[PDB]
Amino acid sequence: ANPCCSNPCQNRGECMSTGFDQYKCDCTRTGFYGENCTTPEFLTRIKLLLKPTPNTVHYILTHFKGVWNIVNNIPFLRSLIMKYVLTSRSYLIDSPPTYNVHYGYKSWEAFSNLSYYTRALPPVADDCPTPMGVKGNKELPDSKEVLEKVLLRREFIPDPQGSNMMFAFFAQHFTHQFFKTDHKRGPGFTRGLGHGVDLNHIYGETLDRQHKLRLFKDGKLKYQVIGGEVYPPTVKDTQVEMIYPPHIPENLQFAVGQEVFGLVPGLMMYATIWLREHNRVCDILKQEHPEWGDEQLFQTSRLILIGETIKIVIEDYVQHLSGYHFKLKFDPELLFNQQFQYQNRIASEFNTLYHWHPLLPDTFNIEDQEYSFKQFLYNNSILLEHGLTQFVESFTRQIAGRVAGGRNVPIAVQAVAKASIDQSREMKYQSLNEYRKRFSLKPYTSFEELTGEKEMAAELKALYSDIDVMELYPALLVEKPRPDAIFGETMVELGAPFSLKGLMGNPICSPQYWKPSTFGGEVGFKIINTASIQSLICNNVKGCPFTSFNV
Amino acid sequence: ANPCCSNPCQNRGECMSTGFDQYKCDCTRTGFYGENCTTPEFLTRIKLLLKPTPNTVHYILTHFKGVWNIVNNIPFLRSLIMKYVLTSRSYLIDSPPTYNVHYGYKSWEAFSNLSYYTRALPPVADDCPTPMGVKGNKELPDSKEVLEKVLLRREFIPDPQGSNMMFAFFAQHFTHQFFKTDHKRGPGFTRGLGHGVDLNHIYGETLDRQHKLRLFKDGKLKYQVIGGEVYPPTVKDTQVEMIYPPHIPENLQFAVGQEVFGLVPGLMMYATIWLREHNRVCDILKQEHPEWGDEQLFQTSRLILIGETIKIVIEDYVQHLSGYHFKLKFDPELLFNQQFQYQNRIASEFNTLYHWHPLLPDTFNIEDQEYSFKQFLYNNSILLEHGLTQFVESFTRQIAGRVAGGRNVPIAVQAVAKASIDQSREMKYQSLNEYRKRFSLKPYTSFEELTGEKEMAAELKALYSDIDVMELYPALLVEKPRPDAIFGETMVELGAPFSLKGLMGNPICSPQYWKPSTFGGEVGFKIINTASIQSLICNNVKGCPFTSFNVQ
Ligand code: HEM
Ligand code: HEM
Ligand SMILES: *[C@@H]1O[C@H](CO)[C@@H](O[C@@H]2O[C@H](CO)[C@@H](O[C@@H]3O[C@H](CO)[C@@H](O)[C@H](O)[C@H]3NC(C)=O)[C@H](O)[C@H]2NC(C)=O)[C@H](O)[C@H]1NC(C)=O
Ligand SMILES: *[C@@H]1O[C@H](CO)[C@@H](O[C@@H]2O[C@H](CO)[C@@H](O[C@@H]3O[C@H](CO)[C@@H](O)[C@H](O)[C@H]3NC(C)=O)[C@H](O)[C@H]2NC(C)=O)[C@H](O)[C@H]1NC(C)=O
Ligand SMILES: CCCCCCCCO[C@@H]1O[C@H](CO)[C@@H](O)[C@H](O)[C@H]1O
Ligand SMILES: CCCCCCCCO[C@@H]1O[C@H](CO)[C@@H](O)[C@H](O)[C@H]1O
Ligand SMILES: CCCCCCCCO[C@@H]1O[C@H](CO)[C@@H](O)[C@H](O)[C@H]1O
Ligand SMILES: CSc1ccc2cc([C@H](C)C(=O)O)ccc2c1
Ligand SMILES: CSc1ccc2cc([C@H](C)C(=O)O)ccc2c1
Ligand SMILES: *[C@@H]1O[C@H](CO)[C@@H](O)[C@H](O)[C@H]1NC(C)=O
Ligand SMILES: *[C@@H]1O[C@H](CO)[C@@H](O)[C@H](O)[C@H]1NC(C)=O
Ligand SMILES: *[C@H]1O[C@H](CO)[C@@H](O)[C@H](O)[C@H]1NC(C)=O
Ligand SMILES: *[C@H]1O[C@H](CO)[C@@H](O)[C@H](O)[C@H]1NC(C)=O
Repeated sequence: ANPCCSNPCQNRGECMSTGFDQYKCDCTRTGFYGENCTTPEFLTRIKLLLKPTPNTVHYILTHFKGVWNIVNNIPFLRSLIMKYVLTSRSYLIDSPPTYNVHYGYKSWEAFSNLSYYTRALPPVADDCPTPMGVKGNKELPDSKEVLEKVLLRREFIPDPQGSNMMFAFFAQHFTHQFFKTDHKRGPGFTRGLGHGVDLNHIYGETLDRQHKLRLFKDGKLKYQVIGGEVYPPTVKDTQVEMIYPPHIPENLQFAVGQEVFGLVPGLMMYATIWLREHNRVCDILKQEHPEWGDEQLFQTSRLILIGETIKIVIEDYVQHLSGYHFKLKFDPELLFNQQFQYQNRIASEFNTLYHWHPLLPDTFNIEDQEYSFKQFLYNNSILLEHGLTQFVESFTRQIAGRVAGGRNVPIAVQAVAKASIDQSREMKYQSLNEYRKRFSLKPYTSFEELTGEKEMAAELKALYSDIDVMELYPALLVEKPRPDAIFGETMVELGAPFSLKGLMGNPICSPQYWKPSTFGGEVGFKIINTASIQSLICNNVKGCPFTSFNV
Repeated sequence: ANPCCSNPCQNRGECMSTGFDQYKCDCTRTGFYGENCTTPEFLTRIKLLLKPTPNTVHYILTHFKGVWNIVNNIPFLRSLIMKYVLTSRSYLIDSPPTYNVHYGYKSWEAFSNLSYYTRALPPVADDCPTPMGVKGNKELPDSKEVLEKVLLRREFIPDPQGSNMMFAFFAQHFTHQFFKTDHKRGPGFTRGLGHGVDLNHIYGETLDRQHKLRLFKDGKLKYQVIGGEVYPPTVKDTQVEMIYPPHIPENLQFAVGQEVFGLVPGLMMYATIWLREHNRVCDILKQEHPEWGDEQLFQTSRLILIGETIKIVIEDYVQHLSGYHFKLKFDPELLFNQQFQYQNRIASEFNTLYHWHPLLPDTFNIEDQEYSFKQFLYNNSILLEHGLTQFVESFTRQIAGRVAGGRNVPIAVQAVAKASIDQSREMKYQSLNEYRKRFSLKPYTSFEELTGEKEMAAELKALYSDIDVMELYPALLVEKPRPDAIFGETMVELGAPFSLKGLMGNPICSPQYWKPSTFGGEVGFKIINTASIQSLICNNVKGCPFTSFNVQ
């Protein structure tokens, strides 16, 4: 019944029904005009001819290493390029946010209700004849058939980019502060009301949970010492709620900011490292300010760690992830003369694209042992047995799996990958090509163009029939990757806008926050600006072992 | 004992303790340097020479009417000036917000917790020797004495700008959507978690309250017809909570978005008008969109009424109180090429300054009846007896009181004015002169310079002793007003930045929202851009009576 089902409006245009069978496109500030916002303006047609494709831009950033080495050592040029990447990625994000799972139009409910994930593209209306609008069959192909034919792992495919298990667990740990689906409400709802890098996975979402995790002396968090080593406190000591199977004994029930971090020893590894980092910064600030009380020591330490997180994410995590020869920089001062909104809302599509379960290996290799999924999960004894030092050493060496390229999802995690497909359909996601068009990409003309391959493409041809009906999530995992890279085009071009906006949109990056006094003076400001994944491990892990995000 | 108690850092520099008896001033991006951020930069010194005083700017804006009449008719010049008044005012507001009642330093708790009012200036630390820091006596002057000497009304002092009761009640109605103090928690806490113009005073703060007020047909809100006239529904029929005394009959307990709006018929008048406006917009949108369901019709009408509100507040309400000959403009497009943050947090000081109880007359005059406070309060039968038409006609004629100039607070609300002094002390407010410096104003050197008069000044000097110890709230009500104006310098120079930032910081003013599609097309978009206080009354009140924010 809805005439906007076909998604007729192009180039960020907005559809609105003007009757039972009539529609109108709003072409305001698109650079286009006409019935479908397709006829380009004079300034736009010049920009389209001069605009290089993402593949060409990726090529320049991954080649000419000698030139980039000179570029990285000229401060004003490095700053200018990094300034451009922050602005050009961020304008792709709507801020303040617009749509959500229940609203395909703008409303005060969609803006004001923080329990929703926002949406990059509006949901397909309930009264549309097909799930994708008008194209394809009345039903999408069975999710289990899609899972088994093109997604599930036959043999382990390693990442050619060299990502290790330190990278995979950092990704899981970091993103689980802002990806916290409220399952009793639905897939499109979140428990992370801060919508970004607030470190609620260390400090808790609520004030009650935070206060239960705090020592209330010297700004520190509660901790226990087992075998001479500092670990998170217990559930018995703190009374915080954690997700644990009934057989886990009281002494192994570790209590951290996020309730699900006891599921994986890899997560509990980073939880321990960051807890140790917080108390370490408290010691530094206590030395600097003996006149400060517990409360200010805690709050200032939290702000420093937020700064540290964004610094590490940009200059180590995303740096390795992009695979660029250009040296990325975390510098809020770059946006001070630029139009930028210091706010963020976590998008549902950002959640979906970040389901990087192909990263997971067949077995988890620590020291001399190889642990299966059943042996590894919920089993924090492994952490106490080997220790943090051995965890860092082992996970730095162990190669993670390739995400794009197809057929690399572990069978032990098949239900989660099936859920990603089923819940995307529940939230009425638009097709892959619609999302590609939304982020300035050319739509795929065939399944062979998507995969860069013949076998999987033919299997997807029989299931979906049409390329304009292909779903976003399965396409991301099967997509043709860049030369010796972990991801394909769509992942980088959707992920970069969401990521950088969520990192720079933090209040600590705003002009009134980005100053030494915010972080307790020059000493706290220095902790942020000199932070790295290596120094995080060196200061908090015994022996100062070597680590990086690649093998 | 805290070294930052004296407030040593000047020009918006930040104080940080570097020991038990040592401090450090962070002069980052202030334009100043030195131990106290007092030594100006080269370009800062130049800017301070060319920068005119607020009094000089006010003069030019309130004089040369023949020149402004030409300026208003030149669209690019009108846009240029309005752009400047938006950007230069908003620059004074920290966004994202910083301090609150419990935090004199920046923290995540202060940023994230929406239950707090934000603070333009940090609170005086709990360990400071005096309430204002280091200056003054151990205790501030008796609040009863301050109230009775310089604040209380002897005889009614009318506003020289001509403000009427339509203005007074609009101010109360409008601001009470974001000024909603959570007295269960304390004076520094709010119930208005939207922190701006969301129209929760019509639609409810919570979703549960909204649905109890909604008809769920044609996007409309529930209503009743009493004597051929549309009024809000009852508490009995809807189960929405309202604050009423136990003696009020069921048929007189009207239920609206804001729980306190049964307090005065003046609030209920505007509640009824806006309720009628929402359902009127619902009929307009149904004509344009027969295919639309109830949910979309309701949500689109809300966004439209939010647009109408900001339009009326800028072009009619703020226009009148400013007293400028320059025609102000509501145009979000003015900020699309400017650095601006589309977010807002309500400041405690903005709440404090907006306590405009001197506006209230001794009696409320409707038709040929003069109602006392005792007769007026919690009495919705007055509204039913006279009707909305007579209410609008009467309130347009009745002069409101002068806010500044001292001694004009109605005795009936003396406890409210005393509470404002007490709660400001409770929230550990910095001095008047500290807030003046914060908003780029020269500090007063005497109480005579503050009042422009000799009697009240001497009364305040006997109480406070020092001008640097004078409190913000009482000073706003006793300040020397501008020529024939309602407010003094401090009220305007604090009020304008808070007000304009709140209005333009609304998401509907952002580029992705500010387009016809958001408001149901060109028809719904026109409703916003043509909205006025006259049109609001004309479309919703029988007989389209003349209305204005000033007396004729
Ligand atoms: C260590 C082994 C892992 C296990 C056992 C695991 C398991 C799970 C499970 C059970 C869910 C809930 C699915 C649902 O909604 O029904 C989930 C969601 C998710 N997974 Fe994993 N996962 C693992 C590693 C990872 C890694 C390395 C990443 C990469 C970032 C990742 C990304 C995500 C994300 C972003 C979600 C959604 C979170 C939310 O919205 O609440 N996972 N995973
Ligand atoms: C119509 C007669 C009025 C009465 C009877 C009245 C009474 C009151 C009372 C009792 C309070 C304290 C609320 C409480 O603590 O329970 C209050 C607060 C306040 N008044 Fe009025 N007032 C009136 C008119 C006005 C007007 C015309 C304005 C101008 C805008 C105004 C501005 C305010 C503001 C901004 C607050 C603070 C609200 C809050 O923090 O929640 N009032 N008033
Ligand atoms: C953000 O949006 C969410 C989705 O609308 C809201 O969550 C919903 O709140 C509703 C109202 O409280 C709940 O309705 C329930 O069912 C009926 C009305 O249909 C009522 O009689 C019940 O009292 C009410 N409560 C329950 C749980 O039975 C919804 O159940 C609830 N959940 C969902 C996913 O729809 C959020 O409230 C909203 N957040 C805010 C702050 O407004
Ligand atoms: C925004 O800040 C508010 C002020 O700090 C918070 O409100 C306070 O939350 C506290 C609970 O986290 C309450 O204090 C008490 O804490 C003890 C812990 O030992 C509990 O047992 C009590 O149940 C609890 N309250 C009671 C009933 O005594 C405060 O009552 C409460 N209010 C004030 C004015 O302090 C908000 O929680 C915070 N908002 C968010 C979202 O974090
Ligand atoms: C080598 C110099 C280029 C700087 C890197 C810019 C980062 C990528 O920039 C991206 O490029 C895409 C293709 O042009 C566009 O679709 C995106 O809008 C843009 O953000
Ligand atoms: C010469 C400027 C006239 C244009 C009207 C601007 C509206 C008032 O602008 C205000 O002026 C004050 C005094 O100059 C400043 O302290 C404020 O920062 C500024 O916002
Ligand atoms: C109409 C007379 C106005 C002058 C009152 C100011 C002088 C202080 O007089 C006070 O007036 C209050 C209000 O009536 C009373 O509650 C106090 O008992 C009284 O002391
Ligand atoms: C969330 S997945 C992802 C993949 C690739 C990314 C690349 C960049 C670089 C810096 C760019 O802007 O091109 C940034 C973030 C990215 C995130
Ligand atoms: C809340 S009290 C108040 C007093 C005076 C105001 C003046 C202006 C004008 C348009 C300006 O910016 O000078 C705007 C808002 C104002 C608010
Ligand atoms: C938990 O870890 C221990 C030691 O690494 C191992 O022996 C045991 O098999 C694990 N438990 C489970 C349930 O597999
Ligand atoms: C309420 O107003 C009516 C006029 O409609 C008046 O007769 C009555 O006395 C008032 N009630 C009170 C309590 O003063
Ligand atoms: C928009 O494009 C053209 C108008 O140029 C028209 O033929 C077409 O039907 C419209 N809609 C769609 C679904 O392409
Ligand atoms: C700050 O100003 C000077 C330093 O130039 C210093 O002597 C003085 O003591 C300070 N003033 C205050 C407010 O203490």
